[PDB]
Amino acid sequence: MQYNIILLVDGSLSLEQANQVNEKQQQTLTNVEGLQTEYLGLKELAYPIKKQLSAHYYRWKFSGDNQSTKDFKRTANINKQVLRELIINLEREYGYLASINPKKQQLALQKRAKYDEIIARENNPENPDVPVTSGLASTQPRLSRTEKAQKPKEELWDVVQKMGNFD
Amino acid sequence: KRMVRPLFKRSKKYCRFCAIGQLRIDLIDDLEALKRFLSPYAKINPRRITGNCQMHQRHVAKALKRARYLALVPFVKD
Amino acid sequence: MITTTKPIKAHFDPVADLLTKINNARKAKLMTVTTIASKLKIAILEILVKEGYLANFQVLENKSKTKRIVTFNLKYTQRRIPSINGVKQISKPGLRIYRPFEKLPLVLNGLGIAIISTSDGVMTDKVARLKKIGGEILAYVW
Amino acid sequence: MQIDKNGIIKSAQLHDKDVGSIQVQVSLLTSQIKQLTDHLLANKKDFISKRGLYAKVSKRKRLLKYLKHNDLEAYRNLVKTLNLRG
Amino acid sequence: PVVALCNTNTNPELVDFIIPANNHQPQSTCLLMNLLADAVAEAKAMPTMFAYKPDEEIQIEIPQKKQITSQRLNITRNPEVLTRE
Amino acid sequence: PKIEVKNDDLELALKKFKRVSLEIRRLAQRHEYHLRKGMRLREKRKIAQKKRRKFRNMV
RNA sequence: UAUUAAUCUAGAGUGUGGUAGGGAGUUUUGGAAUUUCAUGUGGAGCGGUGAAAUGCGUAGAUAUAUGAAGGAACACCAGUGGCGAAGGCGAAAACUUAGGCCAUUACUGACGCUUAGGCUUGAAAGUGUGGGGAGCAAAUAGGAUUAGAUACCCUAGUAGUCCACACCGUAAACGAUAGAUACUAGCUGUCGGGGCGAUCCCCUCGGUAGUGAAGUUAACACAUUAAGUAUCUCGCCUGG
Ligand SMILES: [Mg+2]
Ligand SMILES: [Mg+2]
Ligand SMILES: [Mg+2]
Ligand SMILES: [Mg+2]
Ligand SMILES: [Mg+2]
Ligand SMILES: [Mg+2]
Ligand SMILES: [Mg+2]
Ligand SMILES: [Mg+2]
Ligand SMILES: [Mg+2]
Ligand SMILES: [Mg+2]
Ligand SMILES: [Zn+2]
Repeated sequence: MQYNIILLVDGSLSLEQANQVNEKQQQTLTNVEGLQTEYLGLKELAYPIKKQLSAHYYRWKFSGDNQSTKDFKRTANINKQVLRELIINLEREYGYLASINPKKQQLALQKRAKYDEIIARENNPENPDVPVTSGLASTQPRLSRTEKAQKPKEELWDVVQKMGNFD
Repeated sequence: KRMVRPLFKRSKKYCRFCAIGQLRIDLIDDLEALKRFLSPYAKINPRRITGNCQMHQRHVAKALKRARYLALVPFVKD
Repeated sequence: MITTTKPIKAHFDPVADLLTKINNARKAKLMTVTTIASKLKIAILEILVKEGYLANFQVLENKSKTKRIVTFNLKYTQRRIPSINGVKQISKPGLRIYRPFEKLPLVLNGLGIAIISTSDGVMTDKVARLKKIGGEILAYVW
Repeated sequence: MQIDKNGIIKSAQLHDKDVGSIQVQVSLLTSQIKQLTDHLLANKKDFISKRGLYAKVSKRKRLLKYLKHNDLEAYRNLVKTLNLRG
Repeated sequence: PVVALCNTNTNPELVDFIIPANNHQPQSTCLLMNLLADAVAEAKAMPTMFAYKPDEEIQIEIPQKKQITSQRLNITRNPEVLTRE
Repeated sequence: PKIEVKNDDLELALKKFKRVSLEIRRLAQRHEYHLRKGMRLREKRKIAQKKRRKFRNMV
């Protein structure tokens, strides 16, 4: 399956916390594919969990069966630093089928590209952008809609009998 | 510091993610974006201020509450 | 030829289906209606247009010959008031009405028509009286 | 876990592209029944699953009644393979 | 035989000789009422003012106070009927 | 409810602090007496509708 | 019409493809806030009310700062909203799991609606056993008010409210409107899928609202989500 752990470890020193992450990696994950890891860095977290105002941030993007969670979830408390850990199963996050759908991905690219052109014009280098058109409504309809409009399945019928048809 | 811009539109602004068609929210991909939707007093702004649609507002709320648990954002002023 | 765009559905009881369609079209001043075609419904429409309450009733078939729908229109005058005044079905499903010839009803003292299907399909009350044979009573139409 | 529907359909199919007959639904239904009895026995407080389990059992019973009324011989064939009676 | 200039919001039954036209434009409205007045003037032997006339004498101006806007807005003065408890 | 005084003037700070306190006082008075879930939901819907109708005409 | 022998897909299902959800159960995790305790500063009231008085306080209260323990519920988000057959569902995560919407050149080929009896679920209070108990509070005690106060106010306060397993099966369990099917003006919102491709907006298919004519009603009112035109099935009513 595809899970995503976000580990939190104390801010002692980078290499030894990396070793802790490696230990936490090879011990658990009963059955697993490649466990690619990142390193978001040291950040000063808002609320001092355990009176701790620092932490190394790691992110794991592994994938595997549902059994990969139980030992890790238990090993975490049985572990050292591991202030927090969240296994965000991305097959249940708020929007995953659309993210896998190819057309929506390609559709998102043109909007990214197209939206960026508008923002540029608004914030022109120095010449005044009189339109300041962004949030406001657009011009006439998107002719492509009128052109590419669907055709309902128009069932064709054939005549058989008649009598008195004013027609 | 000072408010970015006024409601140049109608009495409402516009859902950002809908124009960009972002379609997906990850807390370490648009983290700085989510602090905008959050009010200065560490409180989730309502629709009138945040400007997103119900889905993106609901999506951002779940992500922000998830971020609150990962200890990356404040929880209240005082 | 005649094309459509909307799906055509019908109730399971073929007499009151038509009656509901007819009454609603009459009340709403509507002209073109559609329903699924059955031989009983086709036959009852055959006797109505000879007696003169509706103008045309057209049944069509698909290119595969598996489904048919009959589309009839009502006879409105110039001032837009119909010829049908009220329709009421007697032998509803569950309770089927069987009257002999001697007890054949007369609808609105003969002004209206009573639909009776004795043995050779539907037949108006007067011609049923002429043949001195009775049977199933479908609906009252006036 | 979600039963590999493809394999059960491929096993219970009378002929290809027959992915919507009566036999494949009841074969699928028995698999859904097996999974749901396990899940409900484990939990014992999930009542929506109990409603679904009862509904699936009733649908299977009604489907088997139809296939018994028409072509009873194939009903005998289906019951001995599926072992659903008892 | 009351005649009227329906403007999309009228019941056709009440009127007899319906004359499909506008009613919100101070130019269309003015032209049509005078046209009916013209039928009266013509029979009254008075020289006509707009009927059976060429282009140059029909020209009229648009009253004050791009194109003219015959749009109905002012929707905000129709909230929900005062209720609540 | 952090508000900086800015040390340029005093009044303006209390003009913003009044706002912070009114929204604060709303929840403070909300959490003083215990109501049933039905009455609490009813009062929540009531406040939103009151604010809505006023906002409908505020324009 | 019923019976029998067969054909068909439009009813209803299945699969593939899109897809929205506080749907449910099990196991973990988190922060505000209250209470108690521990440690400092401090020095006379605090508390409560219509006004007060019980009550707490030089044994140092209230307050302020830090820490620890424990139980219960999950601000903002939060709605001219979503889900479920109903009761109901709103901190975060995992596992298991239910139903639903849209498009189907696919498949079975009437397999469908209702349902006496039967089974399942079913707010809160209540019961039995064993835990738990921070806050609140039936019963109870005191102080007020009062002609009297077994009440409204205040200070205390047990069961209970919480958990596990067993029962109880009642509610204004309400949309005071049983379910299913076909048809019947329109307008304004809002939500989902699909089509176009910055939003916004247009169209299609559905869910949830407001206004509104024919139509219905004793009237209020309902009005495409009917209380309208009709059918099937079940339940129920016959003066107080
Ligand atoms: Mg038939
Ligand atoms: Mg403290
Ligand atoms: Mg209880
Ligand atoms: Mg006493
Ligand atoms: Mg007390
Ligand atoms: Mg007791
Ligand atoms: Mg009752
Ligand atoms: Mg209720
Ligand atoms: Mg109304
Ligand atoms: Mg009596
Ligand atoms: Zn949005």
